[PDB]
Amino acid sequence: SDEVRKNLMDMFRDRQAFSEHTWKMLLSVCRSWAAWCKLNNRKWFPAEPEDVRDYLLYLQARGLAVKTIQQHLGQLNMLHRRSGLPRPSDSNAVSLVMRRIRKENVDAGERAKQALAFERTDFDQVRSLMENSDRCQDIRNLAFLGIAYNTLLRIAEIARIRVKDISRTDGGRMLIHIGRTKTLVSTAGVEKALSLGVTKLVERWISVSGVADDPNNYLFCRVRKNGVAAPSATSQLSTRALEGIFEATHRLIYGAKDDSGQRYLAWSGHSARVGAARDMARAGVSIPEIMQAGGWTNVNIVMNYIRNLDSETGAMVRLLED
Amino acid sequence: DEVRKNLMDMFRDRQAFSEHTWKMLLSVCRSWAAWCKLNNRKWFPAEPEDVRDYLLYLQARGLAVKTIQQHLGQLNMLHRRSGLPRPSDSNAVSLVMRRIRKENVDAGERAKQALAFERTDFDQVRSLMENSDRCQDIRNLAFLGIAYNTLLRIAEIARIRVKDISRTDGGRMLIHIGRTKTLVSTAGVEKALSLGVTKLVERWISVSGVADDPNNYLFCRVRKNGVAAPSATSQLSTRALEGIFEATHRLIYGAKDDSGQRYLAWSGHSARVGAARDMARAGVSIPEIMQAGGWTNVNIVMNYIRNLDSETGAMVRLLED
Amino acid sequence: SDEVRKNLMDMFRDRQAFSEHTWKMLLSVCRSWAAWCKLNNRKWFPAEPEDVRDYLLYLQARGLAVKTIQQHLGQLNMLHRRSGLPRPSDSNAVSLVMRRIRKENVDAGERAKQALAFERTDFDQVRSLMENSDRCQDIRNLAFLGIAYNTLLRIAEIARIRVKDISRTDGGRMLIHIGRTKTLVSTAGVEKALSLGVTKLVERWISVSGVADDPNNYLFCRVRKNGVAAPSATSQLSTRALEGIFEATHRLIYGAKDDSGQRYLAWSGHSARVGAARDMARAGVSIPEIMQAGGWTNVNIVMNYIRNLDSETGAMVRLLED
Amino acid sequence: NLPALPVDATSDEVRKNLMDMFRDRQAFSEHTWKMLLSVCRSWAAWCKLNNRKWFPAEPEDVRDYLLYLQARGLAVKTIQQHLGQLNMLHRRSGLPRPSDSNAVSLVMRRIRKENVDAGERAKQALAFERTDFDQVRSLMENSDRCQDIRNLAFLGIAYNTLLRIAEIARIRVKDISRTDGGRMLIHIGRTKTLVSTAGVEKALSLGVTKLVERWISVSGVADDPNNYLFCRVRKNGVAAPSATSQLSTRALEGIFEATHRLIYGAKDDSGQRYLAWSGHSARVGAARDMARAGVSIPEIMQAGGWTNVNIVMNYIRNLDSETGAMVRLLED
DNA sequence: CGATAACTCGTATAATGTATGCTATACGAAGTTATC
DNA sequence: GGATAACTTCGTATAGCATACATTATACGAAGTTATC
DNA sequence: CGATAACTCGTATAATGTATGCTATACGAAGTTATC
DNA sequence: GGATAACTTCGTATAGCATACATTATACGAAGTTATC
Ligand SMILES: [Mg+2]
Ligand SMILES: [Mg+2]
Ligand SMILES: [Mg+2]
Ligand SMILES: [Mg+2]
Ligand SMILES: [Mg+2]
Ligand SMILES: [Mg+2]
Ligand SMILES: [Mg+2]
Ligand SMILES: [Mg+2]
Ligand SMILES: [Mg+2]
Ligand SMILES: [Mg+2]
Repeated sequence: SDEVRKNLMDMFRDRQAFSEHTWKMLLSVCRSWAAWCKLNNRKWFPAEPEDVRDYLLYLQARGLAVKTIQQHLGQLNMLHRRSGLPRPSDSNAVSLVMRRIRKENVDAGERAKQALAFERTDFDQVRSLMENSDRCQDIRNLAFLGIAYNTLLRIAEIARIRVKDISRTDGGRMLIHIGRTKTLVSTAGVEKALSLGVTKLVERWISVSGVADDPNNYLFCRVRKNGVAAPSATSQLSTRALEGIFEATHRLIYGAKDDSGQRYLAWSGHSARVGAARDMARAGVSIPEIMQAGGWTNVNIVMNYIRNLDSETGAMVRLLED
Repeated sequence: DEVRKNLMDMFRDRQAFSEHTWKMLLSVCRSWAAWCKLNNRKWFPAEPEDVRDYLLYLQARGLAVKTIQQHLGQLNMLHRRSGLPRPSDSNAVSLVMRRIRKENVDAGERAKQALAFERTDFDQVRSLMENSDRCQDIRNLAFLGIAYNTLLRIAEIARIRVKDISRTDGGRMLIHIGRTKTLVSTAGVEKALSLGVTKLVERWISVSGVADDPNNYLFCRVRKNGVAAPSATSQLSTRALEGIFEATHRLIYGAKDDSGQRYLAWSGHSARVGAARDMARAGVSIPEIMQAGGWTNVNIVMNYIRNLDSETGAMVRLLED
Repeated sequence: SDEVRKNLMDMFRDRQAFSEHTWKMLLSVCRSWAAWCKLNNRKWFPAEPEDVRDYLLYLQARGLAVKTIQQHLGQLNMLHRRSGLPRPSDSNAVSLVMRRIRKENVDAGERAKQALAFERTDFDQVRSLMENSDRCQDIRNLAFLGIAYNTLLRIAEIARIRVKDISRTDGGRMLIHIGRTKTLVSTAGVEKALSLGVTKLVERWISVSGVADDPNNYLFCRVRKNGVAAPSATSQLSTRALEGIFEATHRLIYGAKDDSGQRYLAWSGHSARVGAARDMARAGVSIPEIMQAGGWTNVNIVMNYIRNLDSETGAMVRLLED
Repeated sequence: NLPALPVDATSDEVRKNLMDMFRDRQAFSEHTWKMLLSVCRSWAAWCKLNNRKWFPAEPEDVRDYLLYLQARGLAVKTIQQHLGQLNMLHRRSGLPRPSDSNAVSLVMRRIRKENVDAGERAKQALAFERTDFDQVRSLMENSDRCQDIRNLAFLGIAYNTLLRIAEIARIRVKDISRTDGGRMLIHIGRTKTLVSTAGVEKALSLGVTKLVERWISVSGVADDPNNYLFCRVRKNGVAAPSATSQLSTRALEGIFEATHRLIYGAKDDSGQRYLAWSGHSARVGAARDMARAGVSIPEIMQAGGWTNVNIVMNYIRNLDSETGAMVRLLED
């Protein structure tokens, strides 16, 4: 059809209207669906429902996570909708099998994992331990963790902070201005405030690394073995290096991790969000305020991040033990 | 013609639904089918005109709006999953429900909820079974414990097993919980019993002797004599656990009125509620109260305490100073 | 057309789906329309753009209110849309004229009126004025007012209150349960609790009136010229009668109403709400709490109900004068 | 008026609608018309320079133009304004609007993103808080100058009543009255909104009253109850009352600009917007003072006649009053 | 018995929520006009 | 006649506010309607 | 010249709201089955 | 033998929970890259 190839060209042309992380996965799912269809004698586009259902079952068999499957089906549906054609998920066949694959895998014992918390207590421990060091790297990584736990900002967002995005409240408390977050991309954005002590942690890093030289320099950068920061304004610290700062800081207090081959054996990127999420909940912060804090709107993930007390525990325990 | 194929693909994957869902699906189709072939109308595919009628009837029977929505809603899942236009899509039908709902809301059709099995009630019932030795008595009280101390759903208790209860450094029982029918559980995974409650549970573990085997389901059956008959292939029905509640209430306030009202004596959620309410009187943050019982729809929790004095509103405050 | 006649009929068939007041109007409007149409040689259905424009323009000449004119144009719309036909507001000619009539009228002065406030100050008076009187109606009325101010409930809603709808807090206050309002119409409803002082006033009228002998009795009933309630379960006190209670308690304190024809010349159905909002506003109650107080979900209207303190006024003046 | 609906291009019922639109021009604020005509003018000129039919706008053409407004370095809110007027002009004349098409909808999206990442952000009025009024008032309260007396009065009323400038230029003598307390009370009639969420009446402090009063004594505006409160003052220091011509909002913005230059001196050099007070500073400022003073949002919002808290929240976002829960914990 | 207190009709008009389309402001520069 | 203070008008770049939409309620003078007086 | 600290890339999977479509409880009552 | 105690299995009436949708982001082990030591 003419309309289809035109609708597609429209998209690929203005592909930058999408997250660079959406294109990465679109191509990914496609090249995988590309295979199976060739190695199974199938027309890969437009997708025929019975084949998509077969492809979804193949994925289940491969031992992939419920959510990983939801995405493969997910992108296939996009490529189609954005085309003009109907989605594979518009056919009972495809639709149902998905739910099925979901229902099955849950009972089978599969559940959605989640980052390991880095709570107040941890931040409190990693501070007194590296608080004195004079190493640049050490000075930096502390301010990073400081902001990560104090703002619940995602690593992607921290990595994008520019020195010119920093100002201060009348009281001497720093204020980082965040532009585009995961679920908001506008000219207004929001202002995230740091605690009176973290702002110190950051100040010490701002100076010891001379990034304040050009206000276009990104707050966080690299520090080579000689212990010298490489402030930049075109190259931001990669989110991998930031996920690094956690895994390291964790090793620093618990050494080499398990041999399991499982995720979240050590603090990762999302660790401070869920951590502070808990700490707040535990201190009795209200729903609307725990919201404001994380940039959330609903209450789910928050609830997903809880399981608070185990040993003595509280809530009911504390209550029954009148 | 092609609905034949669709229903195939439909049944070809029936696990795409909970047994409980499938049941009502059938159950409703039956009611539909009947009324249809008595007023003489093709039952499937159903013309929006007949459904309009059908629904109007469920109303005459006196069914609750929630129930009627369940019926109409059930017809839909049948059509959508058969490649047909769902009746909820036609002007006729969607105009009746709006008529019925309002019509019924004005008549006073009011939705109700479980009876609050609160704290003062876990005590009374407690002391009056705290000094008894009937194994069956022990069990029941050792369930009216867990339930209140975990805000666990009944079906969730039925599936707990002696491969789970673990100990605490301080002497508390933790209860791992797996195979939860929830992908993204915004609820717990490890609830811990209190001293008192742990106590009562321990006692039951021995007298019922379920420890013998791990895969053994904690709570089980007890015949008319007083012998716990553990198993690991069948669990103490929810209907049964429901009763443990039912009975315990009878033993204190007597029997139910003859007026067929619902929720006239503790039920499964009777623990949840009271549980919630008590925390609320204690000052537990709404979020804390929600992870205690594993909620996410805070309006629900806001319903189980809607009538405490702590949540009476701001105008009351102003009128008292 | 034919398909139209059907739709029209299905719409009248289940006309119970829409509120009574919606119908009383559709008619009141088609009447006034057709009337104008007959005399001005124009059709009446479908309504023609220019016809509807000259019509809306006519209603403006008669000197009707902007909000009034939007109601005719409005009902007129519901008719056509509801019967599968395009809306006269879907044509540039109509939608532009309606916009115009608003500005032209707003510029000339005409603004919307609003209920006259019946604030806390007034309540305390009305009470310390009838607080004693052992008179039946004098009892009832000071009760209705107590509830009116305390719950901000509209009146039509206070009407439908059945005795089997009252309950209590383990602390002593009443919990009137409301099932259907203006914004919502459900089986879950909400609960409005009264103060100890008002819960008391209500109690006194419950006993002295006799409505209590049957639960399905409407909390408020009439009081015949002698001084005896008329408890029912099939007859609500008319809303008009309730506006009246207000109308008179005002006459009781400020005498005759200055014959001027103007509206809101003395308390009425809403006097209590705007009042309650205002009193809360002055006390510093939060937005989310003023909302719950009146079953509102937007700070608007509450804002409209405010133009607070007169004369000395304050806020920005209290600030400057320190 | 409009650029040139083509003898050929323009045709049939779009000439009908376009006709029906100017018929009820009163349906739009004069300001809206100024922006509609400005965008057309601007698009029409981009079209001639690049050889494109300016109406009806083909999508691929609206897209080249949007990417063009981006490169010119225009702000996203401006680019959407342009897109919006082009969309009105079309729909409000019976044709399919751009952005109602796939191409224009994706560029707009791509442009908004690419832009939010260049680090573009909305700006906002430089605050004129209480301490600035105190400083400005302690320097101009000693002048017998007729212009200096007028301005100190305008600032006082602007900071105290939080009225927009357009509104202040409308206040006419007959609107001022005296409150029992010996202070004034200005009434603001004829708004624009059917429902004015601000306040019919605004009261001034005693201090601000002495300021406004002293301007009335020297300007002789009371000579007629229909004169506007504020007016010109020529080269020679003589006020010039009138009841037919108010001050331009342009000059009221000129009072804020000047008063800021008197205290901090000559402006800057960058083309930076908001380097000195403007006609919206007294509001932003007064809002902040109020917040710092522990006033409730509803009471603040009413003070300034606001209805979407998102704004007053945007004005008091950098206060310590609004720092958040995570800080409170870390600091206990 | 008739006069009264105390309560159905019809037209006019407010209320209810909010994304965004309309409506302000910002500000350099050009054009006016009464005064130095 | 010039130059100039102090505006007014303009036009284009942006910030900010309030309305269309689909009903659902109230406001209020008049009639009409019953039990008491 | 290496060795080493400190930092693209591809597949796999979590995160974002929430209205309403599933899911699970209620409960009378009819089948079960080892005890009394 | 017959009569239960204490449960199951059932079907229909109601309550309450969690997911589909369309992207957008993080996890992390491996391979590649660059100043320093
Ligand atoms: Mg999907
Ligand atoms: Mg303008
Ligand atoms: Mg300042
Ligand atoms: Mg000027
Ligand atoms: Mg000046
Ligand atoms: Mg300054
Ligand atoms: Mg609405
Ligand atoms: Mg000049
Ligand atoms: Mg994959
Ligand atoms: Mg979403």
